[PDB]
Amino acid sequence: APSYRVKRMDIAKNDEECVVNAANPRGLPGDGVCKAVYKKWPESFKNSATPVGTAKTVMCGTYPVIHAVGPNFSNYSESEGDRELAAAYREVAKEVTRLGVNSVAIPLLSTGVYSGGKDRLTQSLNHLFTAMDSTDADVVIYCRDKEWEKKISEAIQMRT
Ligand SMILES: COC(=O)c1ccnc(=O)[nH]1
Repeated sequence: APSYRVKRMDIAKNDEECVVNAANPRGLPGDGVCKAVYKKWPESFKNSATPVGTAKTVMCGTYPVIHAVGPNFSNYSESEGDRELAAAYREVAKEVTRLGVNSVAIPLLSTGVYSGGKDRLTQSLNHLFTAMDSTDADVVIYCRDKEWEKKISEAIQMRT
């Protein structure tokens, strides 16, 4: 049975068959999540650049890194940001399905430096669910904050 789980830990140390990078459209290392990811899979950043609201897979050996570019809400309107955030997760689902993986490590896109200083846990997570509910891979969501871990854990529990 495909499940959702949540783990408070560095996504760069995931035990899934592929990772989603919370990427910038330029395909740059940046800092935060994208740093950890650049350090663990640096050859995955060869031609990783992809537009806002899209996902691009680059192999590190045989290990797929999915660069998903959620919107920077500093730059977008709430309604355009929402559209772009939904579509990035949609692209993740397509890439996970194309890759035929049994599991995927995924961060909550647009909830850090790209949040525009707003709490978007529920917005980002719901878009993740909408997208990934149609796939048959185990989904492990990575966060750093305990409060976020619990709230994510509850949102998972209350769908079953
Ligand atoms: C994951 O938290 C973020 O703010 C983020 C940064 C870069 N790209 C994203 O898609 N999201």
